Amino acid sequence: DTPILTFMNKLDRDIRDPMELLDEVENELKIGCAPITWPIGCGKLFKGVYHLYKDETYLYQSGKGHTIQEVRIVKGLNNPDLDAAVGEDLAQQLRDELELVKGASNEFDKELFLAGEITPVFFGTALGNFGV
RNA sequence: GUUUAGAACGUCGUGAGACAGUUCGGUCCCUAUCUGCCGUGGGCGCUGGAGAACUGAGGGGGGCUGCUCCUAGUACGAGA
Ligand SMILES: Nc1nc2c(ncn2[C@@H]2O[C@H](COP(=O)(O)OP(=O)(O)CP(=O)(O)O)[C@@H](O)[C@H]2O)c(=O)[nH]1
Ligand SMILES: [Mg+2]
Ligand SMILES: [Mg+2]
Ligand SMILES: [Mg+2]
Ligand SMILES: [Mg+2]
Ligand SMILES: [Mg+2]
Ligand SMILES: [Mg+2]
Ligand SMILES: [Mg+2]
Ligand SMILES: [Mg+2]
Ligand SMILES: [Mg+2]
Ligand SMILES: [Mg+2]
Ligand SMILES: [Mg+2]
Repeated sequence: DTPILTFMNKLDRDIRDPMELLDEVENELKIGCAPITWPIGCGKLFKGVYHLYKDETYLYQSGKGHTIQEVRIVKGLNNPDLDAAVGEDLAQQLRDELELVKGASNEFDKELFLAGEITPVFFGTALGNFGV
């Protein structure tokens, strides 16, 4: 019963719709999950990640995966600067995706983590040096 | 290179000589009349004469392409 905290690697290339991916994890291999970061669209249009507990959002520039890049933050969910920085292409999907996952999934508590019933995730991309 | 006159080899003929056999040497002229083409002028015309600036029927010129980087090690692919 060691603790475990997954990390959805290889987010640059077209992924399965992440929500069923989370459900497939927390039911096929019974561990139960609770995300910490949610990605703003995937593939050719993966733009940034939205932290859930820092309540901000980051941005990702491709082809920089050989040095630590500087973070650009658009802090605040409903801040219209985001909808002008990602676009209603994905923001309007982000809002209801969050409000569909927060209600229907679990939250994070360290003590339950240190027994193996809740594992937080962290989305990101290894070649993009982004989620690490 | 072939295709004259000199000379030697192999082969053929008694011989002069001969061989799409080989080998060394060996005189290549022309001031452009007409058509054609490239440039550049004189005459007359265009409806009184002269100095400039245009329009544009038409015609010609030009049109080649390699490596590198971003998108991206993405789509595709079990991987390479
Ligand atoms: N775009 C992208 N590709 C990735 C990323 N991480 C891994 N890959 C893919 O996987 C390759 C590297 O695989 P690697 O992480 O070394 O695998 P491994 O687990 O060591 C292989 P083994 O199971 O034998 O130990 C890359 O060349 C690429 O094709 C990532 O963050 N982004
Ligand atoms: Mg001759
Ligand atoms: Mg002779
Ligand atoms: Mg001589
Ligand atoms: Mg003469
Ligand atoms: Mg004639
Ligand atoms: Mg002539
Ligand atoms: Mg002429
Ligand atoms: Mg002239
Ligand atoms: Mg004239
Ligand atoms: Mg014309
Ligand atoms: Mg022409």
